Amino acid sequence: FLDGIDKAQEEHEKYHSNWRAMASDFNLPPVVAKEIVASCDKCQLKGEAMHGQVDCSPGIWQLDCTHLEGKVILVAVHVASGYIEAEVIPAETGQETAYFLLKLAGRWPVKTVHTDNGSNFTSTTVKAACWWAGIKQEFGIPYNPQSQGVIESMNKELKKIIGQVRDQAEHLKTAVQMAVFIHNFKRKGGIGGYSAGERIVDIIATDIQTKELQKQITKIQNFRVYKLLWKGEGAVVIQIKVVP
Amino acid sequence: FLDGIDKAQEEHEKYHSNWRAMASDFNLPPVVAKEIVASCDKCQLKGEAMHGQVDCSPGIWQLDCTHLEGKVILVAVHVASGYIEAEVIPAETGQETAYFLLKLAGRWPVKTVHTDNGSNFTSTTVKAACWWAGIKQEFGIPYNPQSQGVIESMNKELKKIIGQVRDQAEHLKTAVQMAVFIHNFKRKGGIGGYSAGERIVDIIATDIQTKELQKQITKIQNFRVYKLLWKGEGAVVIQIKVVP
Amino acid sequence: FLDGIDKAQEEHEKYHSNWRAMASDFNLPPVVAKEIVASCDKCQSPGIWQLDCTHLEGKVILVAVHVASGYIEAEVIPAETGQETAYFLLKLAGRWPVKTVHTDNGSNFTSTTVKAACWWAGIKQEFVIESMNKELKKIIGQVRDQAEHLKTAVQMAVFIHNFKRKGGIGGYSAGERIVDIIATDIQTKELQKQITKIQNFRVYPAKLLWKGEGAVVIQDNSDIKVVPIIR
Amino acid sequence: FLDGIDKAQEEHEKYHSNWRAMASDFNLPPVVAKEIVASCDKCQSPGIWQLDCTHLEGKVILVAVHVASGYIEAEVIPAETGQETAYFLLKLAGRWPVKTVHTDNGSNFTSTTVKAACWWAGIKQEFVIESMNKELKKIIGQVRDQAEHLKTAVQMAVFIHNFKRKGGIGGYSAGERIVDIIATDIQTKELQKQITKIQNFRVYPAKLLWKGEGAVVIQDNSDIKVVPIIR
Amino acid sequence: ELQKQITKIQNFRVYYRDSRDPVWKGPAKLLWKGEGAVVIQDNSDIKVVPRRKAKIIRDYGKQ
Amino acid sequence: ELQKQITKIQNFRVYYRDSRDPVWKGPAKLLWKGEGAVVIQDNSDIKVVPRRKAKIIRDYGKQ
Amino acid sequence: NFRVYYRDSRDPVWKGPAKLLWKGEGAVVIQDNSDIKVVPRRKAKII
Amino acid sequence: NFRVYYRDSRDPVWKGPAKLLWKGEGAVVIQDNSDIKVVPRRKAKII
DNA sequence: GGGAAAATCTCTAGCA
DNA sequence: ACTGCTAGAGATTTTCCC
DNA sequence: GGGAAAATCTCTAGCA
DNA sequence: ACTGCTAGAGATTTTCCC
Ligand SMILES: [Ca+2]
Ligand SMILES: [Ca+2]
Ligand SMILES: [Ca+2]
Ligand SMILES: [Ca+2]
Ligand SMILES: [Zn+2]
Ligand SMILES: [Zn+2]
Ligand SMILES: [Zn+2]
Ligand SMILES: [Zn+2]
Repeated sequence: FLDGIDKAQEEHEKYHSNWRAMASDFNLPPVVAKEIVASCDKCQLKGEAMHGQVDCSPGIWQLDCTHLEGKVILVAVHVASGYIEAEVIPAETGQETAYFLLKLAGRWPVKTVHTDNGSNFTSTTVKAACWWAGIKQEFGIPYNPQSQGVIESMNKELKKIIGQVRDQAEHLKTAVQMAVFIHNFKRKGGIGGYSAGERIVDIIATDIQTKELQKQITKIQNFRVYKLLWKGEGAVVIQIKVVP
Repeated sequence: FLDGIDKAQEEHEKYHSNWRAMASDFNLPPVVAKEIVASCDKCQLKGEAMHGQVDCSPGIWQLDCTHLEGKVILVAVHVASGYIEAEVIPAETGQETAYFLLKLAGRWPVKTVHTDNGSNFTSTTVKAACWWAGIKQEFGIPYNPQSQGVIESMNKELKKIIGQVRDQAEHLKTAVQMAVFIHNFKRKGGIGGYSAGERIVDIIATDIQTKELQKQITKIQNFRVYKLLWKGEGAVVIQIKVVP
Repeated sequence: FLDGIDKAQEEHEKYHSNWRAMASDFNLPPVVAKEIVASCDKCQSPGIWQLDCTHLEGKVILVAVHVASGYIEAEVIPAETGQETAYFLLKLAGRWPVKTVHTDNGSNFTSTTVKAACWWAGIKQEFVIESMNKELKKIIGQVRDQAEHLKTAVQMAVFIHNFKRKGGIGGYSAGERIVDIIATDIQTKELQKQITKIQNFRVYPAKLLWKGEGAVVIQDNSDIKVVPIIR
Repeated sequence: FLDGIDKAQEEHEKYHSNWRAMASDFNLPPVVAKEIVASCDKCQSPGIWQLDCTHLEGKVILVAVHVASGYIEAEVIPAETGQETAYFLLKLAGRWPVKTVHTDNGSNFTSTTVKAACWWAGIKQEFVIESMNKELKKIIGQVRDQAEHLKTAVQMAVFIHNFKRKGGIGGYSAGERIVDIIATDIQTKELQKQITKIQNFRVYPAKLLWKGEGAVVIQDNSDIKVVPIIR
Repeated sequence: ELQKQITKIQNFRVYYRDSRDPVWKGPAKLLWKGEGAVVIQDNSDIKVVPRRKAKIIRDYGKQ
Repeated sequence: ELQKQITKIQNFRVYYRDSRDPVWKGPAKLLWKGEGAVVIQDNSDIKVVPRRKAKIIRDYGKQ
Repeated sequence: NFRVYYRDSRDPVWKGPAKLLWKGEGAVVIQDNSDIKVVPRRKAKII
Repeated sequence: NFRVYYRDSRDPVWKGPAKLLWKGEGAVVIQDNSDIKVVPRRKAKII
């Protein structure tokens, strides 16, 4: 039916009909009409209907600046627990960002920060602070704010809590720190029924305890399975495959 | 545990903690903590996680103005079939809207139009045209554009098709009518594997044929079931209940 | 299944009903009934519109009539220009399945712009519609005092003609007639697509009329058989 | 299940281990092991911080020390003002579970703003931390040439103290010590919430220690029994 | 003279929806068509859909 | 002296995710923890999750 | 008798409580201080 | 060998085709006329 | 084995 | 060579309580 | 009863 | 007393073909 291919291409060059229209009008199988619409450069206008998944390691944080009442709030989240650090900074500058990040890295075990491509985070000042503190800098894809979705969800939740307790504070600094208190310790629910403050110390104490426990386990089990990771009665995990 | 209720209300007045935090901190059952958070006016900040459903009757259309290249495109959709009427109007005025609507009602059996609260559609001019043509005017909830979701989806699809064939036309009027041609007749898929032009005549011919057929059926079956609508061997539908 | 086939073959050779009557009466698939009506030797237009220009009050109204139904579309155009005619024709082809337009060989109908619009939309040009023009002009005179402009009176007249003037055999309006005619044409096109899809198959050497879920209807030497396939 | 209970009771009356050792050694729920350690008569602070002000280079550094772990938080504040002290205290209470602060009764620590901040955050005020202040001041002197400002040197010193100075028994830093201490306090609070939730139930008249999916552990007259409940 | 018309009205397909499920449920069998409601038979289950929630077509892939 | 530590590392719960399913699958049993991968046992099924796709906690509602 | 806390015309703040007059499939008609309003059900919470 | 038609920095138009260099879980690294770009997989189509 | 409570599932706004 | 998520509201399903 | 094709399901942008 | 949807891309499930 190559006459159908020729007339279907000659009609798709005008009307840009999809594969169902060319498969119904010119007696084409769906593979051939899909090839005709896929060979057109003007018809590739839609991406994959999926979503990625952010890095929820126990050492990676996510930072973002938001704006409220004409002031700048620099917010960081522990993406494995939802623990929120936040400050009101006098300017959206790399100096204040590097100060906030050095103070946060001194407070908590920060291994990685995942920011956008804001000038605050892209600067040489935040780049020397993360070199000194030992923090790795991951930057998201530009104008893709979903790559830092944890910190934008926490910006939404933090602005909601700030709006709830705004009349209890006379300045915005007090309201931001009150909202940080309320989110970290006065709101529960999640992967353990915890607040974010309980969840971050569970994440970090679990990281320390499992690291030391696996270090003590690994120096005893020294079998070579045809390196033994975990022996069970139904399967055996080696390195990483699960042999029956 | 009314001491728990008193301290939980006294703490929720400060921190606005959710029901899980008050149920974990003050030994409350989930019903009582849910009552404490539901009696607070400051904590009702989220609506129902659902969506409504538009009226897909065979006689209702949906109209909207969009803007492209500095010009105004008045678009109407048959929401039961996706059939698109569109024009480039010289101004977003009720005179041009009433002309487009009177012309559309003369072309197709328009029983209802569902517009937003744009001044074009809210005017006295479009109100005399729909009175003369016999069209009912439904207006959506203001600043809720999802109540006219069919016409906004068709505005997105129409702008995509206009962008595909923009270099085949020297004016935007020709490109809009070419896109109307392509959407109504050169793109298939949907509830019958049809294009929108086949689907609207299926919808309307089915409406006419089923109306005449039920009119001829109803004047014969005149039984009173303890009014008969449809008798089967397993059930009987009366009026409207399905009696076994 | 063969019982309805032999009843339809005898009923066609005694009465000569078409494939729609034999598909409604004897519960056959339409490919089988069309092969029954095509086996006989005694029994060996919904896309044609017609365009004219009518002058009222100095203004010009372009009028397209569906010649099978009498459905009408009129527009007060600013001039008898090939641009305006091609714009009207591209609008009409986008609204309805227009395959052929019949014009009156004017300076605007034989323009290169209308030829380009008919080439793009796929319309063929050919060079009692005056009854439709007279009924439209008398409805305009009946409705002119209800409008301020002439452009919003021809649309009122098109509404009155297409949906408020019933007549003919069954008392249907022009809108019901055109949707029944276009639905019949879509059924005809779907049956032709179903015939063309199986016209290359051969069943062992016989044709393939209908491949059911348990039966296969073949035609070996003008004899429709039902047996329970190479391309 | 009763076997581990009698082994834990004998092991507690011969060795006097706490409920964590009896819950890890004999696979008991912690309510049962805590009732074992509470039945005995021989065996009848993670939220306390301490705040001081240290003057370096004319500027004032407010220093909070977790007195159970030695974890430190320092901020160069613009003045010894109750506003700045209450802001530091609300920040610290939002970061960590602060229950008690111990101050040095200054004009800024006994202010009404700090009292309002401690009332809002729920902190109680009380009126070898100088060892922590001396170690912080010597780390600042060790790190002052790596910073341009003093405010970004005290954060470097807080980083070095909390995560780069290990010592004590197990060689842990102050950050690992404070997360282990706060995790132990959270386990203590969850066990107290589990005890308070079942302290009103009575089983037929005996206490309710653990309601399993097939067993119910009661205590009738200092005798932990396992039988397979009114409030 | 009547059962022919009843089977003819049963040859129509209905695509309907429920109150909170946003997906279009598949082609049912039209049993009865009214001014405000439509009685269908989907999966040997007789339902009464509102008229505003139903798209009724005679699928011209009946060939 | 070793099986005590193995059961202790098996007392930890893992909340993991797959490559294209955005929902958080429930608390699995931690069998092994590495630098880049984490071997879990969910529903008697031994999986190897990446380390970046797992939240490991000792649930302190173990009381 | 119900309380309705709703979201209004291009305003991020949530108003209420209001008397519920009518509850539909996707919208509610309520009365907030002698003002009959029609709100979507995604922009309203009924208690 | 793949063709990648992608969506770029705040531009509604779709560019391409480009050589696919690396395909990840949620992003792709491609090369459109000697320009190494990292696009999300929702903003790219691979053929 | 019904009823109630709790756990889980589904879905949406809003942050970019 | 990197990546939507989070918390709340309501519906549905599973588990506990005799 | 495997493999391929078709039908169905899942999910997302973008229009407001 | 009113109301998200639509079309495309990819994965998964069902149906056809001997
Ligand atoms: Ca940003
Ligand atoms: Ca509008
Ligand atoms: Ca942001
Ligand atoms: Ca719009
Ligand atoms: Zn194309
Ligand atoms: Zn509240
Ligand atoms: Zn014949
Ligand atoms: Zn003791």
